[PDB]
Amino acid sequence: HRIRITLTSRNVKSLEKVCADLIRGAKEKNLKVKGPVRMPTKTLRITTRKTPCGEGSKTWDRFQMRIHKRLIDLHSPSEIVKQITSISIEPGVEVEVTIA
Amino acid sequence: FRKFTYRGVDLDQLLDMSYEQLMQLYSARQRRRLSRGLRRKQHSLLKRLRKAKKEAPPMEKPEVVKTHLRDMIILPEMVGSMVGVYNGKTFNQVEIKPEMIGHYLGEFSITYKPV
Amino acid sequence: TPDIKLFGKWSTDDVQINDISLQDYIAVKEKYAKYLPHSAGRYAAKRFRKAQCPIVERLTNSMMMHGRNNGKKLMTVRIVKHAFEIIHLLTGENPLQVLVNAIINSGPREDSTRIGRAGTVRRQAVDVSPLRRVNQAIWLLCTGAREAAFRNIKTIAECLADELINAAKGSSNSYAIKKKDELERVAKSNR
Amino acid sequence: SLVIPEKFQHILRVLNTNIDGRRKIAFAITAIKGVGRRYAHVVLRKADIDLTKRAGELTEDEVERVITIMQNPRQYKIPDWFLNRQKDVKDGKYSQVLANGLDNKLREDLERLKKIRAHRGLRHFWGLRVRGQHTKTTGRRGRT
Amino acid sequence: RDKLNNLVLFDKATYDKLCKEVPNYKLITPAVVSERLKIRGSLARAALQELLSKGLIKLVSKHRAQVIYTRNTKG
Amino acid sequence: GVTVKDVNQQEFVRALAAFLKKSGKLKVPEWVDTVKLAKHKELAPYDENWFYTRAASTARHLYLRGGAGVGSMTKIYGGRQRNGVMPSHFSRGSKSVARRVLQALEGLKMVEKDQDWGRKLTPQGQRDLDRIAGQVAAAKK
Amino acid sequence: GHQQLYWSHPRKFGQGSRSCRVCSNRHGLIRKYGLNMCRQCFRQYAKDIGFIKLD
RNA sequence: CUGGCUCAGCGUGUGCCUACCCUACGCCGGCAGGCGCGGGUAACCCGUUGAACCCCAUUCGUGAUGGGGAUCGGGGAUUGCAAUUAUUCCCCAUGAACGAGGAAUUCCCAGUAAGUGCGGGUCAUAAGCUUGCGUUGAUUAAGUCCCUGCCCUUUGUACACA
Repeated sequence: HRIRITLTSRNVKSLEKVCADLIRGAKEKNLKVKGPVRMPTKTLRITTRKTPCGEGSKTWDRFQMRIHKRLIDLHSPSEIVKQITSISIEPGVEVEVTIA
Repeated sequence: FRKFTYRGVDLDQLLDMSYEQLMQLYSARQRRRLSRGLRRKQHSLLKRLRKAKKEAPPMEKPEVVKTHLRDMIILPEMVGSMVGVYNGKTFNQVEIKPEMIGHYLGEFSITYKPV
Repeated sequence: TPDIKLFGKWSTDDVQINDISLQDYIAVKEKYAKYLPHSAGRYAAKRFRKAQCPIVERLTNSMMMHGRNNGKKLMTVRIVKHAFEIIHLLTGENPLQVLVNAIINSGPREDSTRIGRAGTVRRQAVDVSPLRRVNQAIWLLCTGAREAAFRNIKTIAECLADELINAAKGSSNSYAIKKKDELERVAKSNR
Repeated sequence: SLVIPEKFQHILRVLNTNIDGRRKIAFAITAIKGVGRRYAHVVLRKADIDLTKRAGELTEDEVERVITIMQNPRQYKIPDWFLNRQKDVKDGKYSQVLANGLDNKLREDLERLKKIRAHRGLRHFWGLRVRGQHTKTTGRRGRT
Repeated sequence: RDKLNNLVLFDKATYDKLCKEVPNYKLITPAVVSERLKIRGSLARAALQELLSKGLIKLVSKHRAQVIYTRNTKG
Repeated sequence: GVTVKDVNQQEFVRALAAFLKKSGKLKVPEWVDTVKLAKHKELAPYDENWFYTRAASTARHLYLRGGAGVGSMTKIYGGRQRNGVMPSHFSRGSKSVARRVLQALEGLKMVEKDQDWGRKLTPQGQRDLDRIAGQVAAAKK
Repeated sequence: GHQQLYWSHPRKFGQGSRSCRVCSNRHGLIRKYGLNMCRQCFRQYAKDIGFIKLD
């Protein structure tokens, strides 16, 4: 019953709508929900030179890429939450349903 | 002129020695150098330098054996040969007396000039 | 102690700034009565916010200088504490009162500067502001004690005690009063 | 205790070396070429010598015995990895060196590598940088 | 130019000065005593620690950087 | 009522080192007279019976935070590796010194190598440490 | 042996060992997060990988 | 210099071809290291990241000194298929100039300058560089066109590839 749905996404409002959708689906299917626990955002940071040559003033580019991680833990037999999580998928987020 | 000695070992006792005693004899870098493995990969050419040196003539100085090596330790086995060690341009004609033991075969060359 | 706030163990009240001019830009009495020289600050926020820093903290700030000692206020607080002990022994006065007197006696009244009728140039004499008086007074007796202690057995705490005693006196022996009188002399020589 | 005792050895002599008595003993015996602060402190430990005294105040019997300590290391239970000449090419004996003995072995070792014609010896002959330093902009006070 | 050669141990008359004089000073510090007797800071400290344990000078504050004593009170 | 945190933690190491020197059943190695305490150090300890000072320091660190190994003791006794002309860096303490001090405090029943790695403090040790804390509080009162 | 000599030299490390996954040259490589794309090629394709100039 | 006491924040971490990861802990060695079983694809394990400066207590005492650590000698480990023209690191010994720096010139106004160390890049080995991070933390100024630049309006022209 104790099953772990984690959502890893680069875009935030996408992830938030998926987090909302799984709470909606859970409270409708009448099963105990642990709310969307927000793990710290990881900021992948790469900083390079701008110029292809080396005949300019030393200006650097600061490239960032945030990656967000939510998880909701439910008390439900595999099936009903599997069919809840088989609907309403968008390209931004990525799903993991963990049983044990 | 008084017959010199390695660590506390007579020059013919250095000659009458297996590699693990000769390891403990000379300095640390050279102990690791020979302990790492044996010469039948890249140092198939070290098996060739063994061959070349141990092919010695009668009572007269041996033929100058040219070498494209600088990364070769001089052991008691190789003492008393004429060798050309490669400068990149030239082969440097030098003999390796027993004072060159535990030294790199390259370490007898100069390339440049003082103005 | 809900009434009086003895600076470590030195009384706040019964210290009087005699000079009317330097009275506003010297904080020692009644509301700037604090236990430590150390504090947060925010005295570099606006223009004349600096005038409200306790003079003991102003001295503690000015002391930590010459590169190797930039931002060692704990070491500077212990130097000021040891100096106040030594002042009290040799003098027998309130060390805060001796400091206030040394600040007054060291601050110049007139300085030389470059002015106009723009074309060529001219070095005339001008006044120093009551803030500039106290600013340069602190700097002079800090650098006086500093350079005196450099390559010497006399420790920084002893050199500070020497400068503050001799400057509060008006000796011309402290680097403070010596240099003050040099600037006021040049200021006169071309007025 | 604190007034100058009689026979205060102001100017001591340890292997033809004019050592000061005014300096503390651990930092005084390092005037000898081949002993530093490290080797001085461990020897003045090994010989049960109180190092709270100055080099004027110690006794002559204590100067003699501690000179025997400095020349004889292993007779007084000192490590082999502590020595400035370890596993020599000639005698194969790990032995500490003192004042003039260093200058002897240093002169020998420079002439040694010079005559056996090692590139290290060649740079030592030319008086250049030998441990592979870039000399494009360094060692200029050397050659005027 | 000029050089400073302080004593590593007391001369008889310098110790006679120290035993008589330094308990008359208002400020007693190893730096003051070092200058006032031509003695190294090591000697100054050791001498003033004698004077204190002996029970002659009143200590005001000790610190690794600064140790201050004064002459003991009269009445 | 007194415990270790009620007293000045500076003189507590002196008091325990004095107590452990009096006991003098502390399996002190023979290289003590010749050793340097970390590679970042230049000289040997000025003090001559330093082992019992470090034994006191190790014991009270196992009081405050239990489950410490020797790698934790190499870390905690780190300082500046002053690299002559290159910039300074952080360097750890010595493995052998910290390990044999823990093993000298194990040779005496004052520590206990607890599960999940590291050494914890034994009931005898905590009793010992708190009693001498009471002795230190009494001396300074 | 020609085929004992052609690719005889070993390449386990150095910048002769690792290669730009786009242009295949051996200067200013990004190896962070397993990119393996030379800094110029990275900067060209950076917005497509997901990297964005924010700060 | 030697002990003791006490506090961080950014990160990163096992690989496509690609081999090389971050390391706790238990023994061995003074040291750099070696061997053992483990955790970790990471708010989970290294980790409560016991960092340095600073702080407290000693030894030193104005001496080119226990300042400073260049140069040089000897031995020992690690990385690699291979280190001499020393990769790096460790142990003993050697102890150079340098006593605050001429003309000239640089960066900078608040958690800023500066001191201080820790991560990322390069990386088999690897920071005196650079790119970020926190810790300690000021003096001076709230002004001007004097200096160096650039920018505008008026005016003059026989210039307009100016």
